[PDB]
Formats: sequence, structure tokens, C-alpha cells
Amino acid sequence: SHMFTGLNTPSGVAVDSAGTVYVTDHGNNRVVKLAAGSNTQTVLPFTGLNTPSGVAVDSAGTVYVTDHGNNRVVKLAAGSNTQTVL
Amino acid sequence: GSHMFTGLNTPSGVAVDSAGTVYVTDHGNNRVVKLAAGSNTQTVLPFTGLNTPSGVAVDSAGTVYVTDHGNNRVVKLAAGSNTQTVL
Amino acid sequence: SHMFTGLNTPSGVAVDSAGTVYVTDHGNNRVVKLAAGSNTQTVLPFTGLNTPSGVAVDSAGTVYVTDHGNNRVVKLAAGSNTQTVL
Repeated sequence: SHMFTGLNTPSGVAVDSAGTVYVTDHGNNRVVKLAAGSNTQTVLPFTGLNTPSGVAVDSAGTVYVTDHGNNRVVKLAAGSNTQTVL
Repeated sequence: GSHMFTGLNTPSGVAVDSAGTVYVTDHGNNRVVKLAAGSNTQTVLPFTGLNTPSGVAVDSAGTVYVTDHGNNRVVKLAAGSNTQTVL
Repeated sequence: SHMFTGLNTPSGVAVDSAGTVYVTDHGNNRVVKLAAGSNTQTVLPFTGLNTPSGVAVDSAGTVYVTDHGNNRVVKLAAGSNTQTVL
């Protein structure tokens, strides 16, 4: 399908219960998702990322990211636009 | 003895499904390997053209997703399929 | 506060149904987990880790780690103090 766009050295991938795929776009300091059937990726409203290294999603839809370049972990609840720093 | 991963080079990621099958991105060897309960030899999954894969996920249907880091892309492979899809 | 502390170039993250978060603390050769409910981080008793690159946790609570610097994968069952090399 080839619809993710503009990735550089992507570092991790997670897939949630709805089949949405999440990718840490390491080389571009962002996290992108692609819903099942979608032809347009969405950049998640994480903020201040630096070379993110990995991602997980739990069964409640919360997305967790290791923000490698900032020595921290951040998370984003499903339907939230505002990250929590862990 | 067997039921061991062999030949791994700078492995980058791991995923496990509820059947207990372990999936590993063998970064240095441009390949993805898995090992199921009761299998004494690992399987190299038939992805194509990988370079330095960085991470892996597996969904409920057993489809394997890989960040093909060296090629700036994500690919997936359904269980038992030999033809990957680029995402 | 509810956060990981003392991380260095963290490489990967996993999460379980109870809300526990697990991180490969790559720069410090360790794996740490953070309690869902409190400000408690626990160092898992893996042995000889070297720049670990990734982590997974299964339904039984077994923690799996790609031990990047040692070209191996190791696991630790919930409640065990003894890792198994895969």
C-alpha cells in the first residue's frame, strides 16, 4: 500500500486493537499513525521529542514512547491531544 | 541442543504473541526470526529486501509488522504468507 | 511524581494490562518498570545486560529483552530472579 510518507530511520512499531499502526519516526522526531484502510498518515500531538526510539500501545489505547534523545518516556491517552511525561 | 535462537547479530526488537511465539528483528543480518513453543529450529520469516530492521510488532491475527529502518519504511507479513506488504 | 528516573538513551518500552510500564534503559544496561499506582520504579534482576535494545511483556507477565550488546534474547518470568537465554 506504501502510504506512510517521509519516514527516516524509523525505530519502532506498535499495532492497537483496531489495527492502527504506530511508528516512531526517529529521524524526524515524531510519531505517526496509519489507521486501517487510511491512505493518509497522522502525526500524533506528542511534543518536544528527540530521536524517539520505541513505542508501545496498550489495550486502553494509550501510546507510550521512549524519547531517547531526552532520556524520558512520554504517553498519550486515546483521544487526547496532550501528552503526559513519565 | 536446540530451541535456541542462533546467529543473532545486534538484535533490535522483540515481540511475543499469546501463543508464546517470540519474534526478533535480527538487525545485523537484515532478517526477522521467530521461535514457537515446540519448535527446535527458528524460522526466518520471508520478508524481502530488509535492511537493518529496528523493531517488530504482532497483531491478534499473527500478522508481523517490521520497521525496515535501513529502507525508511514499515512492512508487514501475514502469518504463513511469503509476500510482504509495504505500509 | 509518577515517572522513570535516571534513564539514559532509553531504547524501548512495553506495557501490560495492569498499567505497568517496562523500559530498556539502554545507557545503563538495565531494565526498569514503573508501577501504575505509585512513584516506585523497580530494577529487574536480569544478569549481564549490555546496551539492551528492546522489550516485550506477554500475557503471563514474562519480560523479554533483546540484549543488543550480547547478541542474545533473554527472558524473566514474573516472580523469578533467574533469567533464561532464548
